[PDB]
Amino acid sequence: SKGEELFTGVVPILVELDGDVNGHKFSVSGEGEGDATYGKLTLKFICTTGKLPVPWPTLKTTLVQCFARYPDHMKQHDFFKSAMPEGYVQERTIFFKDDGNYKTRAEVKFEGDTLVNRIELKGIDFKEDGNILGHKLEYNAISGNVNITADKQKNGIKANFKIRHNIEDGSVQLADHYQQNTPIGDGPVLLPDNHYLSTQSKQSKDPNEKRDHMVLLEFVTAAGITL
Repeated sequence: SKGEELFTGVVPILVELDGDVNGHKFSVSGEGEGDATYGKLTLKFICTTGKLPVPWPTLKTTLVQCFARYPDHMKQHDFFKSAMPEGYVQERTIFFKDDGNYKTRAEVKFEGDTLVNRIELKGIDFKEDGNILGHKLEYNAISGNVNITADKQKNGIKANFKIRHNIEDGSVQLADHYQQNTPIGDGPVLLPDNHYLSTQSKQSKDPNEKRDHMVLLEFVTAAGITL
């Protein structure tokens, strides 16, 4: 709400992720820009440790919902920006049906003029030749609706949603997401009415980038409440 003032132009973004999936340890950095007025994210991500051991599409939801476009008429429901600049902690559990799970903790906050997403990710219980560790995705455009509810006792939000990844054998891999966000600071925040974020992206490669990487263009828009 005064936090929303921090987002009125184009903001630089830095992402840092440390991962361990089934003992396969990796790091990912990301840099780019967000333009919340348009719900627009443009980022490039690099694996800084070598080859990425999981598919990039399974990291996309982990790798800054403060850049959503909230319609004017829904501005009282933007928790994410209201927590800024001190920020929020985002935690998720991602269950890959018939396979392992990711558990994540991200701190999302300003460091000067840069919005930082600092993430820890732990994967356990994966099959070594399942769809994730065996890189069997027909990694495809990922879109869908993030269903948000208020969580009063934690002064934050919860959210849930499903991602369906298409697999080379014609099957789909379900990834069921459960999310909680809690402010880092003590200021009041906006506790929203039930709504969703409509999210879509497109993934590409930088033809000159030798390191394992993902370029991402994403649009995020709050919806569900009419007027």
